[PDB]
Amino acid sequence: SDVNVTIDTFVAKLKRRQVQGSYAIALETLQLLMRFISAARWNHVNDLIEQIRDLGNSLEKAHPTAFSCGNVIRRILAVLRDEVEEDTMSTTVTSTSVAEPLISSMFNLLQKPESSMKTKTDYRQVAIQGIKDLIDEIKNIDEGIQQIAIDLIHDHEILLTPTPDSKTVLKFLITARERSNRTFTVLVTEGFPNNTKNAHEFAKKLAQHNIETLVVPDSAVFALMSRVGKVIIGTKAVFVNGGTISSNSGVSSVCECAREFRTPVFAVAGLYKLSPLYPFDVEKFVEFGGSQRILPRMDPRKRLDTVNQITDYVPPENIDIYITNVGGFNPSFIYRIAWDNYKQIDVHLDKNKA
Amino acid sequence: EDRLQAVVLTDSYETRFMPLTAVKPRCLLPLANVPLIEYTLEFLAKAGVHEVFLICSSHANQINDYIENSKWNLPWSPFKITTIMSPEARCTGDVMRDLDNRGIITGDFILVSGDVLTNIDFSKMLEFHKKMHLQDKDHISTMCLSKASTYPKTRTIEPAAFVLDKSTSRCIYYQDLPLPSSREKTSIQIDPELLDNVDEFVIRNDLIDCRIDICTSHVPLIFQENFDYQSLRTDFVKGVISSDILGKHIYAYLTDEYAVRVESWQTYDTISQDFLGRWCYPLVLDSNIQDDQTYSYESRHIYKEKDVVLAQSCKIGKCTAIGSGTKIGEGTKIENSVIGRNCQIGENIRIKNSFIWDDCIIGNNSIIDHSLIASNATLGSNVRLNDGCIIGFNVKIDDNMDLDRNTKIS
Amino acid sequence: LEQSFDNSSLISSVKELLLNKDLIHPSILLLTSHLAHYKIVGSIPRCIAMLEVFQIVIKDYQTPKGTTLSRNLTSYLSHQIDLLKKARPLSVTMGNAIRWLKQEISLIDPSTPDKAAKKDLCEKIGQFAKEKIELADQLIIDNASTQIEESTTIVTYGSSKVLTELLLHNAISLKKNIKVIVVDSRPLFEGRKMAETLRNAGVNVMYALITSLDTIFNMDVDYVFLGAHSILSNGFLYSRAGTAMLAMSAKRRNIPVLVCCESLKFSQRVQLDSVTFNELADPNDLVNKNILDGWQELPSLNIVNILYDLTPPEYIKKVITEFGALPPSSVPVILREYKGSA
Amino acid sequence: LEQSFDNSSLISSVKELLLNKDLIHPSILLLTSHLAHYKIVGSIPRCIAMLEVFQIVIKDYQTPKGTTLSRNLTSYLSHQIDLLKKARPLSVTMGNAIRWLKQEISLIDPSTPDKAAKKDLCEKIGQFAKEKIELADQLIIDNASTQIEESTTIVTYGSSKVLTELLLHNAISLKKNIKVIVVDSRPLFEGRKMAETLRNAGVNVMYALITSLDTIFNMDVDYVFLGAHSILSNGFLYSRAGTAMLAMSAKRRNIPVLVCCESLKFSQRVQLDSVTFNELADPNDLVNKNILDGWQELPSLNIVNILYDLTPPEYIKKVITEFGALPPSSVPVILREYKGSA
Repeated sequence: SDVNVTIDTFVAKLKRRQVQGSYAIALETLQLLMRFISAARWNHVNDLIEQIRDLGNSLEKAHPTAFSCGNVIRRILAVLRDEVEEDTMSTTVTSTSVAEPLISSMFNLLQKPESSMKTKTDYRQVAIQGIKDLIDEIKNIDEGIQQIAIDLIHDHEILLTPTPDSKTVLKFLITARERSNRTFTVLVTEGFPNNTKNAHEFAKKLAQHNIETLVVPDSAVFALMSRVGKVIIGTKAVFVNGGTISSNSGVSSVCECAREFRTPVFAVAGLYKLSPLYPFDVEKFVEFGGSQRILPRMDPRKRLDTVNQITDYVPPENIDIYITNVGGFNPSFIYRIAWDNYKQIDVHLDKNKA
Repeated sequence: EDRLQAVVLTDSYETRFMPLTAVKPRCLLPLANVPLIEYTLEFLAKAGVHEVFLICSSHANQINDYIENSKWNLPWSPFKITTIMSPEARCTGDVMRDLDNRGIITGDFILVSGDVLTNIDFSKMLEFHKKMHLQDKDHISTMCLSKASTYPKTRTIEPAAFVLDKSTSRCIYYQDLPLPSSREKTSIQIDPELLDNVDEFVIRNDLIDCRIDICTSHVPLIFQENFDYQSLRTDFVKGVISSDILGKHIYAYLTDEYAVRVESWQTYDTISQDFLGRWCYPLVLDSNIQDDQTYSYESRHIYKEKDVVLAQSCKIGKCTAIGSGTKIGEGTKIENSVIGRNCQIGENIRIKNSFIWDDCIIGNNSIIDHSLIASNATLGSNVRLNDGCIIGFNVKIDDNMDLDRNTKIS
Repeated sequence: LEQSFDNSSLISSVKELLLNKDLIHPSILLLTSHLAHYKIVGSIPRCIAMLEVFQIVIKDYQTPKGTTLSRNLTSYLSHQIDLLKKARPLSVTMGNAIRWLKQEISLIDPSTPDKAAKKDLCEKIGQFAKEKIELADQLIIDNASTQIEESTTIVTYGSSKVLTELLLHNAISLKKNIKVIVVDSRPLFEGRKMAETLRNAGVNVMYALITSLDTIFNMDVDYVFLGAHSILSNGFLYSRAGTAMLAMSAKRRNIPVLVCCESLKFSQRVQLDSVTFNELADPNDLVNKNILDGWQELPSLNIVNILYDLTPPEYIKKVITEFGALPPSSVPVILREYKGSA
Repeated sequence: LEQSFDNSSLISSVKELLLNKDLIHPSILLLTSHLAHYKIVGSIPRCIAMLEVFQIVIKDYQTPKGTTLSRNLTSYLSHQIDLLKKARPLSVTMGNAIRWLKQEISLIDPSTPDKAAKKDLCEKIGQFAKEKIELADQLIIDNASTQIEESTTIVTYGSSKVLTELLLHNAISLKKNIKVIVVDSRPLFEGRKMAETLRNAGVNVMYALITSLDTIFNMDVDYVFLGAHSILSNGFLYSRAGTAMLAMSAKRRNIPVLVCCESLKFSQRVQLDSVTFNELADPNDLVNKNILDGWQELPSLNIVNILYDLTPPEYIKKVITEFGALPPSSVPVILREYKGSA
C-alpha cells in the first residue's frame, strides 16, 4: 500500500540526521506508527503485535543511537499487550479477573501447566487513543518538573549546567524565575565543538529573563566547582540502571567532579526518554562523531589522528535524583517505572529469537 | 525549481587502474568494502534527484546486474534509475550531443563525472545557482570545488589554476599546469584582453576538482553546435569563456569542507583514510547503510561487523576495518588497513596501510605494506610483499616469493 | 555578583602607557606585545624570552652621567618589569629569575669600567639559563627516561614545557615504542603546538579534546605526565586550567600521574582553594555576526575564563625534579635545602 | 542574610487567636498549649494525643440545626486542625491520620441518627490506633527482637517512640543482657525521658551528650537504633536533629545503623538537601542576667536552631517495619504496595 513507502522514508530520514534530539524523533515515529495502525490488516491481535514489532526491529536496527524512536514503540506494544490479559481473564467463567496491578515477577512463570466480549476492531481505536494520550503526555512533561523540583532547590545557590541544549532545563529555569521568585545564577559550560552554538544561545535566552548568568569554558569548571552547590542535567535517554545517555558533551567528567566534591547532581527527564534496555557495552550506546570540527587544518600527510565524542554516559553512582513528570526517584528506582510502562517481552525486540 | 534531473558519467578513468578494471569497471570497486557507485548515489539522492543516466562504456552487463540487484530498482527509490549502453571508450562531451540527439533532459541537472565522496549540503548549492539565475541571464553553470588550502602539490594527476572573481566567484579563466616531478615547465599565461571589466580576481591552486557541475538545459544546446570539444574542462570551460560565444558566463562555487573525487591510488589511499577516519562527517562508515552491514565503532577508529573472529594475542591499531565472517590468527598485526569480508588471515602477518578486499586467504608469516589485494587473490607462506603492489583479481601466489615496488602483478 | 569573583583585581586590564619618563627598550615592547596579544608561551618559554631580552637590555647599557652602574640598574630594570606587569601577570619562573638577577646586581662593586659588566652579567645570566634551566632539564630527561617502559602511552596536557624533549628523547633517541596522547582546551590551543612538533618528528601522536576526556582513559592507558607552572609549598600543583580534571580522572581510574618540574619553579607561597590567586584572561577570546556579540550592553550576562587552577596533592603520584623523584607532600624540604642554596 | 535561611516561612510564629468564629474545643486548646509551650512529645505521642483528643471532639458532637453530620464535620475538624497548625507544624503521623480520618468521614451516609456515629467513628478510630499504631509496634518488637544478640550495647538517640518498648522487652521480657547508651541534645533534653524510664525498669543505661559523641564509639559498641519522624520517598531519613551526625559516625566506624519505623510514617514527598523543608523552633530556648540577653537590639547577631534534618540513605543499614526488614533505597515499594492499601 501507501504505508510501506512511508516507513522507509522515515527510516531514511532518521539515518542521515534530518531529525535529531529526543522530542522530535519521538513525535515523528509516533506519527509514523499512527499512520501504520490506520492501515493495518491483522485478523488477530497476536498477529498485530508481530506487525508492529517487526517495524520496531527494522527501525531500531536502522539507528540504535537514538532511543526515543525505540521506546515509544515498546511502550505502545506494552499498552496493547496489557489489554490482552484484562480481556482474557474476564472472558473465562471459572476465575474471572484478579484485577491486581502488582505481581511477583519471578514465580508465576515457574508454575505453568501449559456483551463487549471480543469486538474485533477495538484494538485499533485503543491504539489510536494510546497514540493520543502519548501525545498528550510528551507535549507537557515540564509541568511535573516545575511542580516538584522547586521543592528540591533552594534560593541563594549558584548553579551549574553542562547540558545547555535541552528545552526541559530551559523552560524550568525560566519558570523558576517567572512564577516563583527564587533568584540565583547559572554557570554554564560549552561542549566544544558542539554546544558552542547552543550554550551561547542558552546564555542569551537566560539573559533575556536576566538570571545573573555567566558562561564558563570546559577547562575552567574544576576551579569553579568548589563554589557551585549543584549541577543539573538535561539528559536524552536514561536506562534501567539510571545510567543516562546525555546530549553533546561535558557531562561524563563534570558530573564526576560533582561526585568527588560531594555536590548533588540533578537529572530532569521526560517519561518518554526511558528505555527498558541495559548498557551492555557502554561504547555501543555512545555516538562518537566526526573529526572535522575539532581541528580545521585537515592534515594531509602528517595526519595526526584524533577522536571526537557527541555522547557522554554517566553511571548511576555519579547521579543523585531523577526529576520526572511522575515524581522524584532514586537512580536505583528507575527499573520499576520501566516495568510499569514496559514488559519483559519487548526488550529483545526481534523476531529471530536466538 | 523542483523535479531535479541528473546524469552520472563514469568509465573515463580506465587508464588509471589498468592492472585491475579490465574485469569490472572503476565504478564497481570497493572503496570501503562496498563498490563506490552508492558513494555518489546516496549523495545525489540526498540532493533529491528524480532520474539518473548511467553511462557504461565498458562491462555494461556487470553494471546492470548490480543495478537491478540494487536498492534502486525497487518502487520507493527517490529517483528512478536508467542506464545508457555504449560502444567502447567514448570521449566525454559527445555523450551530451548523443543525449541532445535523443532529447530527454529538460531543466537543471548534475554533470557528476567520475566517482565522488562528499559531505556538502547540495541544498545550499541550489540558492547559489538561483542567485546566479536572478543576477545573471547569461549564466552557464556552477562548479563546486573544495578548499584544500593546507596542501598543494599532492593532488596527483592534474593541477589546475581556477582563476575566478573576487565578488561573484565567476570563473574567469582556466589552464592546465604541470607536475612537481617536472622542474622544466615553468610558466602559465593569462592574456588580459578578456580581463577588461573584471577589476578584481583571484587565482588559486588549492581547489581540487570534483566534477560536480549543475547547469541549465540551455548549455547542452550550446554544446551541440561547437563539436570540437572532447574533455569537460581542459577544452570546454576554456573554450566557452575565451570570448568564443558572447554573453555566456560560467560560475564556480567554493565550499568550506570535504568534497573529493577519485583520481588514482595516490588519491584512493588518501580518500580511503579520510572516509575511514572521522574526516567525513556525517557520511561515515559505521552507520551501516549500503548493503546492510553491521559495523560497530570502538575508539582508535576500529570497524568490525558481526561474526568477526579475532584470534587471541592479536593487536589491531589505528584506522582499520574488518568485514564479517573473517578469521585472523595468532601473532598478526593490523594497522591503518581495510580488510574485506569473509577472508582467511593466517599467522603472524603485519598488515599495514594495505586495502585487502573480499575473500583473500592470506598465508602465514607474509607481511604486507601498501599491497592492496583484490578479490579472491590468495597468498601463501612467507610471501613478503612491499610497497606499491596493486596485485589484482584472483591471483594465485606460491610460497616464499618476494615482490618489488609498484609491481602491478595480475 | 553572587560570588563576585569576576571583580578580582589580581590582573589589571589597563593598557597603552604613553609616558616617556624612562627609556623603555623597543625590544621589550616587542616582547610585551608578543606576550599579551597572541600568547605563544608556557612558563619557561616566558622565562627564556624574558631572560634573553634582559640579555639585550643589559647589553645596551646607556648609563647616565653621575650615577654608578650599581645604583641605577635595578630601578631601570624594575621599570622594564612594569611593562610586563601590565602585559601579563608573572610566573614563578619570572620571579625567581628576577630576584636572583637583582641579588646578582647587588654584589657588583663600583669599579667596573662598563666593559667587564658584560663579562659578569651576560656570561653569568647565560650560566643561569644553562644551569637552572637547560641542563636541569637535561637531568629531567635522564631521570624520567628510566620510568617509561616500551610500548606504552602518555597523556600530556596543553603545551608541555620540558617534557616535549622527554617524549622526543624516548621516541627517537632511545627508539622505544610510545603512543603519545595530547589533549588541550579552549581557547589557547597549545596542545597543537606539541602535536605538530611530535608528529613532525614521527611519533604516534593522537590529539584529542578535554570534552571527550572519558574515551581516552577507556583505552590502554597509563603514565599521565603534566607540565607545571609552579608547585606550591603544600604540594598543590599550579598549571594551565583543565589540568586538574584529568588529574582527578587519572587518579580515579588508578593510573599514575607525574609532574616534570625543576627546582627553579617551586614557590614559597601557599593556597589550597582554586579560585583564590588566579588570572582572568581577556573574555573576548571565548566567542570565536558571531555566535554572540556583546556580553556587555546585555544586563545579567558574563563570560569568565581561568588560566590557573590547583590539583590537590592526593592526585600527583610523583613530582620529578633534577635532584630526583619525590612525593608532592615533601616539596618544602626542597624549598628549604636546595632552592637558592644550589 | 548571606544564606537567608532564618526567613523561611514554613513556620509562622503568630499567636493568640482571639476569634470566636467557631466552637474551638477547650480540650484542643489544652492540647495545643501542651504541644507548643513545653514540648513533651515525639511523633507518635503527638499522633496518639491528636487521635485521642479528636476522639473527645467527635464524642462531643453538638450538631447544628439544618446541616447533616456528613456535611459539617470535615470543615469543623479542619478548623480544629488550624489551631494545631498555629501551634506546631504537623508530622506525617499527623497527616496520614487526618487524611485517613477525612476519607472515613466521607464514606458515612446521611442516615445516622447521631447515635451510631459513635459506633462507627469512636470504635473505628480506636481500631486505627490499634492497627496502624499499637499492634504494628508489637510487630516491630517481635521483628527486631531477633536481631539483637545477648550482652551487646545499643546507641539510641533523643526520645525513642517505639523502641523504648523494644529495649524494655529485650531487657526484661527476654532477659538477655544489654547495655543501652542514650544520647540526646540541647535544648529538648528528651533522652532523659528514656533514661529515667529504662533505668527505673532496671537496665544498664549510660546517658551521654552528643558533644562527647567520639568516646561512645571507642568502646565496645554496635547496633545503633534510631527513631524516625518520617522516611522520605528516596530513602532519606527525617528525625530530630543531631541524628545524622551519629549516623555518619556510626557508618564511618563500620557498626550497623537501624531505624525502627512503621508503615504509617512513610511519606510521599521528596527532598535530598537538609535545610530545605524544616522547622525553626523558638530561639529563646538556646539561652537557658543570663549568658546573653537580646539577640535582638544588637545588630548582626542571630540565634538559629533546627529540629529536623536528613540522614542520607547510604548510612542506614536497615529500615525495619511491621511487614519486615528492607533496604532504605526500597521504601517506594512499600509506598506503593502497602501504605493505604493495608
